[PDB]
Amino acid sequence: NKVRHDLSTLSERDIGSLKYALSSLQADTSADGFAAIASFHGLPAKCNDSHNNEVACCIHGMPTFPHWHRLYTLQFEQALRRHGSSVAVPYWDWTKPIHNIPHLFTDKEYYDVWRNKVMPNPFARGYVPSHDTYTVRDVQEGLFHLTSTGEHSALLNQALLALEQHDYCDFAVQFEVMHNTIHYLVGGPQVYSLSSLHYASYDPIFFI
Amino acid sequence: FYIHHSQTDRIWAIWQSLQRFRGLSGSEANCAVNLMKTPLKPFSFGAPYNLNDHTHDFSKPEDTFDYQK
Amino acid sequence: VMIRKDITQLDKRQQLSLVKALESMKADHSSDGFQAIASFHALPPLCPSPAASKRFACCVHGMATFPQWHRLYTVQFQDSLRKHGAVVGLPYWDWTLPRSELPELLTVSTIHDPETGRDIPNPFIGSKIEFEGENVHTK
Amino acid sequence: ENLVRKSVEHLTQEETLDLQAALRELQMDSSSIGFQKIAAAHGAPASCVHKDTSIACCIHGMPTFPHWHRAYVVHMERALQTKRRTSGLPYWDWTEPITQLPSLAADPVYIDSQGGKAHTNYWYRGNIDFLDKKTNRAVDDRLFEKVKPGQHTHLMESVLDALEQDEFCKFEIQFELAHNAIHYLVGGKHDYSMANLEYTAYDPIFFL
Ligand code: CUO
Ligand code: CUO
Ligand code: CUO
Repeated sequence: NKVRHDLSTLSERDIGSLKYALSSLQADTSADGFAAIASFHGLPAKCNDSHNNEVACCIHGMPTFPHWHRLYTLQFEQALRRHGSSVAVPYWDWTKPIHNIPHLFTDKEYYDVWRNKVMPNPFARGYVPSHDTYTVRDVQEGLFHLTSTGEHSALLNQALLALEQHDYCDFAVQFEVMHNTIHYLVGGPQVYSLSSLHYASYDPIFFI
Repeated sequence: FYIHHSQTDRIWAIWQSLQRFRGLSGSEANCAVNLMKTPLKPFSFGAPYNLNDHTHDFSKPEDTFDYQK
Repeated sequence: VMIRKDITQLDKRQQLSLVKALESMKADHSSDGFQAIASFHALPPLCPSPAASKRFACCVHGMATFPQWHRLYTVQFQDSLRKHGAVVGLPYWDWTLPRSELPELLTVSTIHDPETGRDIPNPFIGSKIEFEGENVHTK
Repeated sequence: ENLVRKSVEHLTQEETLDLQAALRELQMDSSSIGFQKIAAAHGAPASCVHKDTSIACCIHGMPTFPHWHRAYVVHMERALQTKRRTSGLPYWDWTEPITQLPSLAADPVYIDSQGGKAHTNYWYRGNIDFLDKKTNRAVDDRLFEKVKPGQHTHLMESVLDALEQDEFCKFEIQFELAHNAIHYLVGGKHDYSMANLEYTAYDPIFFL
C-alpha cells in the first residue's frame, strides 16, 4: 500500500503532497486528526482511561516500546493517506551526519507552490492546543556529526551494536537508547519539545 | 471529462495505428508543423503550477504523438 | 505500460483505486491537486499567465494541436492519480456503442466499496467548483 | 539623555528583550499613543486632507518625503519609551548585504532563554485592527542578500550616486528610489504588507 522514502529523496512533488497533507492533517479536528493523534503519545494522558489516574500512553523502557511507536507511525501514515499523501512518511536518517537540518522540516515558510503563496510549513512545527503553548526546538550544532571514521557516528555505532544482537530484548535496550538521542537533540532544554515526553509528540519531526 | 477524453484519445491512437498500416509514419505529422512545435501551456508552465515533469517536457505536441512516451 | 481499459472492464480493486485516488486528489492542496488541475482546461483561466488581467481559457480547441493538448491533459490527470496510488490508467467510456445504462462508476452517487465497508460519495460522480462560488456538485 | 539608535545586530539580548517586551506591550496599548493608532498616520486609514477626499497621508515623490518619514520614526520611538524601551529604534542596514534576515525582525517566533516559551515575535508582525487582517510579508527577492561582486552593491551603488549630489532635491530623487526597494522586496505580492503603501505602516520592519 505504501512506500517510505528518505526525506532527501523526496521530490518537490512528493514533498508538496506531504506539505498539503500535514496542513490538512492539522485542520482535522476529529480524533483521527493530528491534535488528537498527538495525545496518543503522551500528555494529555488518556492511556489507562480518560479517568484522572493516568500515565503516559507510550511504552518506554519496555520491550513493547518499539512496537508501540511502530504502530504509532502507521496511525499517522494512515492519517496522511486519508489526507491524500502520495507517499509514506519519510524518515530522517539520523545516522548519517547531517550537514544541515533537512530543508523540508527546516523551512518555516513553504514558499514554493504554483500559487507561489507564502505559508507556514506545517512540517516546521505545530502547537499544543491544550497547553496553548507552542512547540519549540533547541538544537545543538554538534548534531552535525564529526567522527574519526566519518561514517561511524555515535548513532551509527550505537545502532550497529544494537543490530548485532540475536536477543530482541538486548536489541531493544540498545535500540531504544539510540532512539533517545534525537529527542534530546532537537528538544534541547525546551520544556515543550521533543525533549519532553508529553510535549514531544507534537513536533512533526517526531514522525520523521 | 477524463473518461471521455480517454476514449477520444483512444480513438486518436486508433487512427495513428491505421496510418501506420497506410504506411504513413504514425508519429510524424505533415500538417500544421508550426503549431506542433509550440509548447502548450500551462503544461509549458512548470512549477509551481505544473509539478509534472513529463507533461512539461512533453508540452511540444510534436512529442505528443508517440503516446508511448 | 500503464494500461487504460474500458471503464466497464475494470475490476473492483481497479475501481477501488480510482475512487480513492480521485477522492484523495480532490483533497490535494497541491497545485498538482485536482481543483488546480481542472483550472487548466477552463476557468479560472490560466493561459496568458497565471496572473494576468485578461485571461483566456486553455483551449487549443478548433486547432490541429487540439488532440495533443487534450492528450497531455489526460496524462496530467493520470499521473496525478498515480501519485494518489492509482493502480491503473484512466479508463475510457466508449460512447461509440449505444449505452442503455450510463456507466455505473461515474453514475453512482454513493460508493460502498466492500473493503472499507464505509460509504462515501463517488468522487467520480462529481466535484465541487471551488473558485466559482457555486459550491455545487458539477451537475 | 538622547536616545541612541544602534543596528539591530548590535542589540544585546537584554536590549533586544526589552524591545521584545516593549513593542509587544505597545501593541496592546489601545491608546492613540498605541501602535495601532500610530500606524494610521502613515496610511490607511487616511485622513491626511481633512474634510476633502482623503488620500494617503505620507509625502512620497516629494522632497518632503524624507522629512515626513523621519518624523514618523520618532513618533514610534517615543512610543517605545513609554514602553520603557531601553534604547532607540534599531535600524536594519539594507545596504550591506546580509546573509540572513535579521534575527530580531525575521524570526517569526522569539525564543526566550531559560526555556522561555516560544511566542510570535512582535517585530515579526502586527495586526491591522481597522481592516481585520494580519499583515504578512514575503521576500520574493531572497537573492538580494549577499549579492555583490564586492563591497559595492546595487543598493550601495544607487545610494552612492545619490550621495554624490549636492542638491538636496537631486539627492532625494535618487535617495527615495533606494528607499522604495526594501518595501518591494519585503512586501512582495502580499496586499497587506510593506509592499502596499497603506498597509506597510503596520509592519514593524517599516520601523526598522
Ligand atoms: O519515544 Cu515515545 O518517543 Cu521516541
Ligand atoms: O474538452 Cu477541450 O475538449 Cu474535450
Ligand atoms: O515611505 Cu511611506 O513608505 Cu517608506
